[PDB]
Amino acid sequence: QLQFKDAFWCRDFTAHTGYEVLLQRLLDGRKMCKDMEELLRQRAQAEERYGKELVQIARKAGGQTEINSLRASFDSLKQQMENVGSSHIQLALTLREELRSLEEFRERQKEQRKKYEAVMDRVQKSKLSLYKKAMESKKTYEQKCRDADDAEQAFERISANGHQKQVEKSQNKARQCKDSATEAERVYRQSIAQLEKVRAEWEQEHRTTCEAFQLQEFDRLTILRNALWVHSNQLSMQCVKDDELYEEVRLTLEGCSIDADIDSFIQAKSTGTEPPAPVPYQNYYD
Amino acid sequence: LQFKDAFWCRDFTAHTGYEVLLQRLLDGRKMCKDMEELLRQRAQAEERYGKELVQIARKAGGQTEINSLRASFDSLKQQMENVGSSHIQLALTLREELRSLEEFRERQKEQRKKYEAVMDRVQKSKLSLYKKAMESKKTYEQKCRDADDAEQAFERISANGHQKQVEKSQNKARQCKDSATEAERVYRQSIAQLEKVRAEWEQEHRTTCEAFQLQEFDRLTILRNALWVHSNQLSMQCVKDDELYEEVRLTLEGCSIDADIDSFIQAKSTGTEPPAPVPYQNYYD
Repeated sequence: QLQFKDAFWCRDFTAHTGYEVLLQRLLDGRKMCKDMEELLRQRAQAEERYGKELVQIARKAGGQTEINSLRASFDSLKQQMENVGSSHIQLALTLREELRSLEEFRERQKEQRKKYEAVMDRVQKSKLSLYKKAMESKKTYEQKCRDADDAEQAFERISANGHQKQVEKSQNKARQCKDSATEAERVYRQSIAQLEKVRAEWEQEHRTTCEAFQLQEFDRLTILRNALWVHSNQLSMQCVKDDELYEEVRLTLEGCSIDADIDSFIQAKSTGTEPPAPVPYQNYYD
Repeated sequence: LQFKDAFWCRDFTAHTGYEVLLQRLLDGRKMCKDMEELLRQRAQAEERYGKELVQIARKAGGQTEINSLRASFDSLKQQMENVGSSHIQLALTLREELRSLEEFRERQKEQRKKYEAVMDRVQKSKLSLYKKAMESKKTYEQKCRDADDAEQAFERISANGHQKQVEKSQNKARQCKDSATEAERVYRQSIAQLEKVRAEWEQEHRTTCEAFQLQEFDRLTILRNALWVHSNQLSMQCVKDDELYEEVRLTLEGCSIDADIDSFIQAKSTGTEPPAPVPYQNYYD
């Protein structure tokens, strides 16, 4: 039980603080989406540099002087290092795609937000404009009523024993002043009528904008929460990929027998199984 | 299946068996260096990677967010630094393994040089006395040929030659036979001196082979173990990071979209009633 429409009004007729607070929340939401975008961007750059560095270490690493099992195990470690480095380079492209998804979502909400801003700014400007005119008409109407009352009181004063020419002067003046009070009343009634029509338009627009702004925040909170859940899974998935790649190094080490490598080197590089015969004395005549 | 019984040479002057084994130790030393450089470069990569993760976490924003989504974002920032700090610790772990192999490699070089000096000394003496024995054989056989030419010259003229000439050639043949006998003793002694050194070389060669085989058994064991430990430490880093990333998902489970919307409304609400319309006010009422 909480809605933007029912909870962002203002008793002050000339105040639009409710709309301003909601519009500020959207601006704060836009900044939050940018901060999520920048974190993915920098993280992708960290993954790319890290992935490329792992690949370079694997390619340029040595081990050519080793043979048999230990050579295969070392070549297996180099091979899996390149696989991890390439996988982290692939992760950088994945994060940059998530960055592009939020990037176009942020601009899509800005386009729809600007449309509501133009409507509200127009109707609020007109509401305050006609309210100012109605108060100016109200002041004139109340001044004309005072003029009409004082003009009639002046006529009744001199109508008692005043001269006929003087009495007729105040009577025609009071009639002219009383008509001006009627005309000022019609203009004041018209100003109130014009203000009422715009006020009902503003209240309908404000309720419409509140429902729309709440939908924009519900969508933004949902997609940002989803972005964090997907980002955490993609990073956790990278740990599982790497652990499986490092498992291939351990699988190669399982077939690494120290005694087998020693026997393999002996059989391949053996020179002789018999020591040289001693040099004996040779008689020249026998 | 032993180094001693399988690295001899029928050629008396050949020590190829020892040279092949020493070449294998040099190839093993280079392999240990290559394992050292792989750990060094990997440690440098982990440190650079870890430090960058920390910097991204510290400098990341999100200050405009509130309630659950802010806490979830702060959880990712906090765990990113935890992962980055853990990778810096991994670099120090790999550098200690690098230092462990480095001191094993230098301890084997010191012991190898000691066996190299012993074998080089006895092999140099073995070839030296063999050369002297062959030089003595050449002189002994040359003195025998001189004795043969001295006896044939006497026997040629001993038939009908003059008494003075026959007695002259007889004394020459007697002196040539004496030189062959004296040269024979020098040749016999050279063979005797060479034989004692040869038996010493055979005992040294067998001892050095067992030592070189023990050095290879130690090197293969520590290098195979180093690969096994290195793979486990990298796999341990994947498990640590997954546990740190698990804290981000645990924070997201308590992230309710409706709760954050309600929290903003309760905190920033301005009014529940729209403003009353402006009515016509009669000056006389």
